[PDB]
Amino acid sequence: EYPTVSEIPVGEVRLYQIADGVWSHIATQSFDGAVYPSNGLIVRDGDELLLIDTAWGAKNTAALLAEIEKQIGLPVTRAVSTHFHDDRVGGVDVLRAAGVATYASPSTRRLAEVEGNEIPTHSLEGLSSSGDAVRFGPVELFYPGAAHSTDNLVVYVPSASVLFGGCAIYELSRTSAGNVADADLAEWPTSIERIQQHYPEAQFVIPGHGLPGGLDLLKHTTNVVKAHTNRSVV
Ligand SMILES: C[C@H](CS)C(=O)N1CCC[C@H]1C(=O)O
Ligand SMILES: [Mg+2]
Ligand SMILES: [Zn+2]
Ligand SMILES: [Zn+2]
Repeated sequence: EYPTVSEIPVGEVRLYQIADGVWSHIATQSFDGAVYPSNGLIVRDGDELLLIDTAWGAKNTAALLAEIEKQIGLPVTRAVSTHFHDDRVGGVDVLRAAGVATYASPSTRRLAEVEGNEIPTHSLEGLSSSGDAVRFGPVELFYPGAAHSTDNLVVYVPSASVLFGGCAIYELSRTSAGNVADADLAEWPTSIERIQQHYPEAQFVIPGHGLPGGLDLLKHTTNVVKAHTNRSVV
């Protein structure tokens, strides 16, 4: 029942209720002739909403805000970007123009600036060291260490046992490495194990792209990352 990439035209966004007060948002983009889905999160924060990640681009993110207003009807007051790539910060300006306070760690903000990407306004302190966690309203933000990117955060919703792994966690259907241009392959397995150790009670695990699963997505990602690490150049 989870929206798949073939059921969402580029430019459109779907919302999927994972648990009470927790949705994922699903959008798509074309890259090199293939179409990819991308997930973020929406978490109820009292009578407001906390958004995790843009919908991968300005047009998708405007659609995301319109869909949230249509389907949930609560204001998005804050957004957190979980790393510096365009599926996480692309659309920050749209959020900012709609009165959303945008947040990212200093490490994400510096990497976004280096890349020429959009830069969230606010800085999330207390996340610079692997294993650091901070509360952000109804979620905990956790920096597991470098993995898919040096700045990647994961987001845990304690009330719902939902772990948003972002692009550090692969869906099961991905059996070869995705974008690793900014990754720390050497540290990625260790960072995943930090997630396991910190959230062993997680019941829903949402990857940055593709179908949700459980904590099995973690060891699956480790297996894929190690296979890529050991690729043989002949
Ligand atoms: C824009 C995103 C950031 S994680 C990306 O690089 N993706 C999306 C999944 C694969 C890979 C790609 O370049 O296609
Ligand atoms: Mg696997
Ligand atoms: Zn990424
Ligand atoms: Zn991604």
